Amino acid sequence: GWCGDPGATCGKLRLYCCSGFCDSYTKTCKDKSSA
Repeated sequence: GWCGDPGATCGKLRLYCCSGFCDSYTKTCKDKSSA
């Protein structure tokens, strides 16, 4: 079970985000901030 690291393209490519947040503004995997 592999995970996608920050800086990878999310959307049309395989692998999911470790935190569960994919940015559609640049089509990449990003980390979410807690308030």
